[PDB]
Amino acid sequence: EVQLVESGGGLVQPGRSLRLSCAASGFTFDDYAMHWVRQAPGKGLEWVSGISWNSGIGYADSVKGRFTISRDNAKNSLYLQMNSLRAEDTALYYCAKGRPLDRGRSWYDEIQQGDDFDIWGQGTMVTVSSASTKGPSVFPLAPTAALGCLVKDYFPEPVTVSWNSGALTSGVHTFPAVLQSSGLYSLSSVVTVPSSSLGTQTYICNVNHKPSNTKVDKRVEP
Amino acid sequence: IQMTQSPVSLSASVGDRVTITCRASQSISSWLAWYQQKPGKAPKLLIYDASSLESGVPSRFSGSGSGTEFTLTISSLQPDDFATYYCQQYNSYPGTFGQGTKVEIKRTVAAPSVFIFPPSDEQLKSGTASVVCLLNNFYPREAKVQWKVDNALQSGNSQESVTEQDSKDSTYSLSSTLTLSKADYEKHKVYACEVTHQGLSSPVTKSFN
Amino acid sequence: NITNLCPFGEVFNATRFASVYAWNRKRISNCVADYSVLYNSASFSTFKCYGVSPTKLNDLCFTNVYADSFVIRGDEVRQIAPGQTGKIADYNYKLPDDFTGCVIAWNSNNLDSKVGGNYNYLYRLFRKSNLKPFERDISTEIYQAGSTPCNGVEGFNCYFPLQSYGFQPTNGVGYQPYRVVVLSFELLHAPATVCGPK
Amino acid sequence: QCVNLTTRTQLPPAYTNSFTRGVYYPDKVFRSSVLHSTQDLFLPFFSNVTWFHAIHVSGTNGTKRFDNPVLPFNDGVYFASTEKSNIIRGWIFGTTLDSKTQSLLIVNNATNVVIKVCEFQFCNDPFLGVYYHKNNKSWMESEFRVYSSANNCTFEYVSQPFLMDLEGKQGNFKNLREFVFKNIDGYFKIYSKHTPINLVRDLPQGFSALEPLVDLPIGINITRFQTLLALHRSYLTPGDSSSGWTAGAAAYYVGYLQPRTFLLKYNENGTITDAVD
Ligand SMILES: *[C@@H]1O[C@H](CO)[C@@H](O[C@@H]2O[C@H](CO)[C@@H](O[C@@H]3O[C@H](CO)[C@@H](O)[C@H](O)[C@@H]3O)[C@H](O)[C@H]2NC(C)=O)[C@H](O)[C@H]1NC(C)=O
Ligand SMILES: *[C@@H]1O[C@H](CO)[C@@H](O[C@@H]2O[C@H](CO)[C@@H](O)[C@H](O)[C@H]2NC(C)=O)[C@H](O)[C@H]1NC(C)=O
Ligand SMILES: *[C@@H]1O[C@H](CO)[C@@H](O)[C@H](O)[C@H]1NC(C)=O
Ligand SMILES: *[C@@H]1O[C@H](CO)[C@@H](O)[C@H](O)[C@H]1NC(C)=O
Repeated sequence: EVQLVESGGGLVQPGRSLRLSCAASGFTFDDYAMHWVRQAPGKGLEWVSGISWNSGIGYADSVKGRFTISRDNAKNSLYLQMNSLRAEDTALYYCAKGRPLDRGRSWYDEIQQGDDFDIWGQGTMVTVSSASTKGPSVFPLAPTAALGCLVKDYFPEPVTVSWNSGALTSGVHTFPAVLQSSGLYSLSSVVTVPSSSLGTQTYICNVNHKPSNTKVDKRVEP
Repeated sequence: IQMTQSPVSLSASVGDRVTITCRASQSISSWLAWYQQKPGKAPKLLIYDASSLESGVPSRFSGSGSGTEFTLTISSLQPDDFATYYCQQYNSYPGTFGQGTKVEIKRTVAAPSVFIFPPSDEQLKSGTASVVCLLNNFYPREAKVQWKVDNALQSGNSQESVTEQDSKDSTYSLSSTLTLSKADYEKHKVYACEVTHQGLSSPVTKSFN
Repeated sequence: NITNLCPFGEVFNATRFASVYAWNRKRISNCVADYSVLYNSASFSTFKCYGVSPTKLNDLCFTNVYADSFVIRGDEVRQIAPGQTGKIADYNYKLPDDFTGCVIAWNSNNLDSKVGGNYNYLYRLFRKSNLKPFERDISTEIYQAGSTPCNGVEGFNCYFPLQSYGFQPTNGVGYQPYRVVVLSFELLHAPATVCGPK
Repeated sequence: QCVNLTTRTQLPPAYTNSFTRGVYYPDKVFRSSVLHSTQDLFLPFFSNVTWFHAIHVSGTNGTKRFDNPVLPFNDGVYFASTEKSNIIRGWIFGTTLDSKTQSLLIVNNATNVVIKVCEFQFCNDPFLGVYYHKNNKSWMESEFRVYSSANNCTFEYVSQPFLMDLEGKQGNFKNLREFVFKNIDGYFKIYSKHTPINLVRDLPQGFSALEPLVDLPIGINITRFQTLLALHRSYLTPGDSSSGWTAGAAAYYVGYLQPRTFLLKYNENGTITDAVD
């Protein structure tokens, strides 16, 4: 379909450079003016940079120079060479194409459009970290009544938690992770079972830490 | 310039007519687009030019306004629309978007199921210990939690998280975590968490020794 | 006969031009051209035709034209001359010595000039090898010169290859931004389509 | 991004004699009712024209027959069909017929014809998809199933459709979408006309010379082309690729060219009667 796919995204040290891509498809990529727009974790969207059908547009205020857009109509792949990545550039960057047909925009007409960004690429997540990938120090949560499995100090996202190897999808709770102030991740999951099932049936919490696959399994009992 | 929605969030059950308005920091002509962004996916285009329509959307959306204030309204509503919404500006690149008001449409006030969880044995051996307050299945996200040391409350040592509306129950289960070290953690006896919500008469507390 | 033209104004009036290092290469074909007005405008600060001459130019059809376009501070348009040297020639834009086309350049200090630092405009500064005719090094690995590569670190021997112009409004005459359009008239072996009037 | 649609039929296509069909006008100097000799690439007189079957429903419902072959492009070709419907949407002339090699594409959308050249990504069974938009009973005509890309490439052109949709609906003619595609001296030229004929199955004893639709500056070596259809997307069912298909049934003819020279008995309005060689 009329689709965008971007790459070059993952853990990057603070200030270390990185170059994206956006191998756009379908639309005459030779015409519409791209833009790299980064969404924070959970927070809003935010324009970083753009680039005309030929080249050259401004960036966000604190990102000029340290970033550098570019493209190549002869190849169908927008670029974004990022340099001196600060703490805030940790985000998910979406390729986007401006709304209007910017092939030969008006020379001199007072417009400066800003109703744009039709199609958004899937987004190539980007972090800024100073500690390395680490599997979680998983711990259990001993208890109609609920019990769980905390997963503390994993890094970096994601982790998949399951119960009794995915036996019970009821009472499931995928409590989303929070970046610790210390710069680290953690979360938990929990499930409610009848207090009649307290001392009768015992449950299993297991985690796979997909960035490194540090699989761990645990049995939870009060 | 800037472009800030007037609401901050809203829930209003299926089959309802609701408005979301974005006001500017200056005359932004009349060009605007509206984005609905389901959790974790790629935002979508809804209205361009702050009034017109683009092919690829149900007609239920509506847009109007100009100058500094603009509006997007949904009259006949479906399960899908339960999503975040964003405005933007045009005056001069950069043209940003704005805060983004949610829409978590579902309305049946619920009461929490509150629990407090101590640390596991190896958790304590971990030199650092974390303890949990859990607030299962209440509605809506409007709720507050505050823990309690033997006599006072905690702050500056807590980190919190909340789920989404479940596809069938639409209740919001909160997690909060108190992460201290064995040195501070051991100083005490009882640890508490107290909650307030629209579903309770008096704030509900759960503590442990 | 005359009904259409080549979309020349889509650059000869375009809102922004590329940094010369990433100079745009607008391919032009399947159209006709009234080149004379593209020259009879009295607004260009330069129009030099190499391998061809403005005389009788409207007779000239070609398989295509490759209108290369960019921005450089006024004076250095002189490096846009086949067989010239210089940073634009050496490291940003190499016109073949056997060039067959024309070069256009005008002031744009009203348009492409702004305070605050316009990082819109850039040019290469450090580079291993000299360029090739009509080749474009948009990619931007950070150059090295001596003992060590740069690891992605920029320092001594380790510099970001592209630097800007910064067309300040209070610039001197020699600092003015000439928008440049290089009409390379190619006649390989395909039908000649970009014809002149009549 | 497409379906290995049939991949299973290979039974030997039959052939036909091209009694008289596929001649054009090689000029635009006004002519009258006087003979004139002309040399160029002609489809041979009474050629063994290769008649291939598109959807050919003669059989127990069972297998839905369809055997579109990828044919070479020796020195230009003449393409035809009966095709009572309006499905013969275009062609994908080329040599490698995907990336890192150019090729050409003709398609239609019932409003106008659109002509491109490109380095496409044509897959072995390409077909555009005409699918219900859920409004008005009408539809959209997506072609994502023909190629996963048509990118980094030059030509574009749009005209009144090459396929002129007509008011048949009664049926003795099926409109005979006729074309001649020839790539000489760097030009690709399209000479054709549509013909509703009162004959039941095969090409007539009578004759009509085509007319040059268009002459185009592609300058791409062409030695292979597979024709394309835009299947009528069956009402949405579990099974969207290797499922109920072949909405509509017909078959198409192909005949190559070679150099020849003929004296044609021209007429006053720019007309052709006969020749011998
Ligand atoms: C870029 O945009 C400008 C602004 O519209 C165009 O300017 C005008 O263009 C005309 C020809 O297109 C120039 O020639 C003039 O023609 C008029 C009538 O044809 C005549 O009254 C004048 O004596 C002169 O011959 C004109 O000088 C020019 N004027 C200005 C103020 O820009 C320009 O043509 C556009 N460039 C391209 C390549 O389209
Ligand atoms: C047939 O093809 C033409 C060529 O693309 C289509 O024309 C475009 O239609 C879209 C749809 O809104 C417009 O956005 C474009 O601006 C049109 N191109 C122009 C005006 O040059 C046409 O819509 C197609 N129609 C059908 C029924 O397929
Ligand atoms: C297309 O891309 C290829 C590499 O993918 C490149 O070599 C070529 O210059 C581009 N343009 C054309 C017309 O092939
Ligand atoms: C059909 O399937 C085979 C199996 O790998 C694949 O090689 C071929 O490309 C497919 N043809 C298509 C998708 O047109």
